[PDB]
Amino acid sequence: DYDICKSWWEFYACQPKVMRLKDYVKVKVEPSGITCGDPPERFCSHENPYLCSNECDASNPDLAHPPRLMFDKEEEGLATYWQSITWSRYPSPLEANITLSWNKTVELTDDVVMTFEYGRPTVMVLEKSLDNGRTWQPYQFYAEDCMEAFGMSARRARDMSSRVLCTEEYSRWAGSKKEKHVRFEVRDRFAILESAKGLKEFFTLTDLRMRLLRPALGGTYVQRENLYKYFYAISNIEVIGRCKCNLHANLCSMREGSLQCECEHNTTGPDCGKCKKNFRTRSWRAGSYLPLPHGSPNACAGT
Amino acid sequence: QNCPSVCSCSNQFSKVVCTRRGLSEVPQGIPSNTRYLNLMENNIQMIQADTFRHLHHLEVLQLGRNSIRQIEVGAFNGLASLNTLELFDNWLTVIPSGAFEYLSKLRELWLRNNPIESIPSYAFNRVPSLMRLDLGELKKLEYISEGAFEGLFNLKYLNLGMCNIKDMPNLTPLVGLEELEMSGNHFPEIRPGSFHGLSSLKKLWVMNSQVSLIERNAFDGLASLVELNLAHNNLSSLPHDLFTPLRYLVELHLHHNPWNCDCDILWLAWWLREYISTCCGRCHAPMHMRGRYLVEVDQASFQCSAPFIMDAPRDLNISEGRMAELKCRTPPMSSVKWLLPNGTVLSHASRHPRISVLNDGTLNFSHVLLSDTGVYTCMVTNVAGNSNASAYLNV
Ligand SMILES: *[C@@H]1O[C@H](CO)[C@@H](O)[C@H](O)[C@H]1NC(C)=O
Ligand SMILES: *[C@@H]1O[C@H](CO)[C@@H](O)[C@H](O)[C@H]1NC(C)=O
Ligand SMILES: [Ca+2]
Repeated sequence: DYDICKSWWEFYACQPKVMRLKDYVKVKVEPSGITCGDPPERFCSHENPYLCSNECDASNPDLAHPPRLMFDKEEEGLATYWQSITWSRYPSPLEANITLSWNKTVELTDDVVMTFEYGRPTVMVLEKSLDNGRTWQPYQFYAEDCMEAFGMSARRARDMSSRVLCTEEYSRWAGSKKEKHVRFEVRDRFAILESAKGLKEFFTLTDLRMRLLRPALGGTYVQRENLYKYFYAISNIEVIGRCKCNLHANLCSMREGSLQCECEHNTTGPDCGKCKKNFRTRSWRAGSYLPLPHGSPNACAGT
Repeated sequence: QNCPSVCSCSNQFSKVVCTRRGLSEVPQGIPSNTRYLNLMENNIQMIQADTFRHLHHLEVLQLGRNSIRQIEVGAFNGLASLNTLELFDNWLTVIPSGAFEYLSKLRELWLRNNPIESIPSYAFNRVPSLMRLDLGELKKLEYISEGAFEGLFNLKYLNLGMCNIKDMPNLTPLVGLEELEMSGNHFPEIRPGSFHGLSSLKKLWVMNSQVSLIERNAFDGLASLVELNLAHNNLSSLPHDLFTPLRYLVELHLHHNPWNCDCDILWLAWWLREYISTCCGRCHAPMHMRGRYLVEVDQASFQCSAPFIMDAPRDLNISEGRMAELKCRTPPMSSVKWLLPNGTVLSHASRHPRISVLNDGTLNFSHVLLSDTGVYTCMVTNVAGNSNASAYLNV
């Protein structure tokens, strides 16, 4: 829609191509010691408490489950997952914070889909940061019982008007082969050019965080006889979107360890938010979609 | 003597891990010291005869998550120490009954998540040592024989959940079964005949099975019952004195059920306060009780009716060999027992060869004998009180 920056010089507003954001992500798995392997632990099934086939050993590469496995490219049926320790510390809660750091403002275009192995969490939160982790705001609350976990009324993103809500649709126990996804409905929220300030800003972020509070319980309350059944396991976190270049770039690449806009229209900075050094006669203006189809470039100019 | 190239051994030499490889066949040089062998996440399609013939110390054989379609007769030969055989997540359409030949020390057989089409008669009979059997997630299962679980004298755990079972299989030969997992099937009604011959049963799980009604005296035969899970179903009430003959029942899962909190739950609300907080869930009806936990439901603010015998049994004059009925129309949730002239008491659970108590309370005879003469009393009980009504049966 808005791909070409320059032609024939004549300038137009431009956006970078939609990327698979998990390819350029930095991970923070808090607290220290939550990841399985040190010491080694044997995991049991909720469907069969005696079926304890899988083990996690950090010393062995075949048995290890590091955080990086939540973002790697996967072959047909060969799923790789990050796994947490068993709920051996019960009644003390089994809590984990998975932080997705990009060090760059990224705009979401599709649903944030989290793929869990052997059970989705009973209680979890999805949060976003626009200032590299300084301030945090919630996207959506996930609970089996929304009123018991957060004291919020269970609402569906499907039944919404032109808001932070708690959903129960991604927390129920349906086995280890069925219902593996927890998703943030980006496309449905957008479905409700627009010059609204908060609209584009809502899907914009530098970081994403998953506050995993309570694991899969297998349909019922916790049975103290076998705590090796309770854990977290994430095979994939699919984040789909593009770079925020303020309609001044069509390419976003890895520069100095993180993503950066390949700035056009005589602009500079990570998000092309400032005028370049010799082009500062007019103050920086962000490019606009209006008028269609090319849009206003709003380029920085020199003497 | 040494570790295979496609495998990873351990200092003990006890453990041999051969996971996440493109193996279409089992490695050729597995050491004889091996106690635990891992062969998961591979493309193995067939287990040939005498494959593990020289692994006499092997305790755990992990063949789960593979493409196993055929298992030969002598595939598990020389496995004298084998305790656990994991064959889950394979392409098996038939149970390899011949393959489980001389496995005298086998205690655990996992066959879950397989395209197994049928459980034939006397399957697993060649392994009477078996204590734990997992036949869960059998989506392509079309047939279960009456004698399928025959020969399993020492079985203590059975998992037959997520098999889309519509009617209960014959679990009578499993005389010493202590744990039964039937969750994820389809049983709208739980009958006393459903769990007949399960005297030693301690744990019963019937979750996500669309259970809408539990018949009178259904669990009466389950004397040893310790744990009962009926969570995630369509239950609104439970029959009066359902848990009374269950002297050892201490763990209950009754949550995620649309409980009707009227005079009919009062017996349960008392039972849980005297024998058991987050175990039983909340009232979904009536509107004044909606949201309250059934453990917190107080009988102090309840006005109840004693059992109403709407239709008392009528006197019958019948000839020998004919079918006779003594009706007793009572509220469906009430407790119903019949006092015969000889002095014996019958319930809906009773296995009398001629006289049967139906779920509507009516006493059926099938064929009457000369000895069936006297007074038959319909005894009805509730939380509010009791009611009795007699009838004279002539010839
Ligand atoms: C998760 O993050 C929150 C702040 O958003 C912090 O207060 C909490 O202690 C963290 N929990 C863990 C286990 O790191
Ligand atoms: C049953 O037989 C007795 C006589 O033995 C008679 O008095 C009574 O009315 C009969 N009842 C019915 C329903 O036939
Ligand atoms: Ca992965």
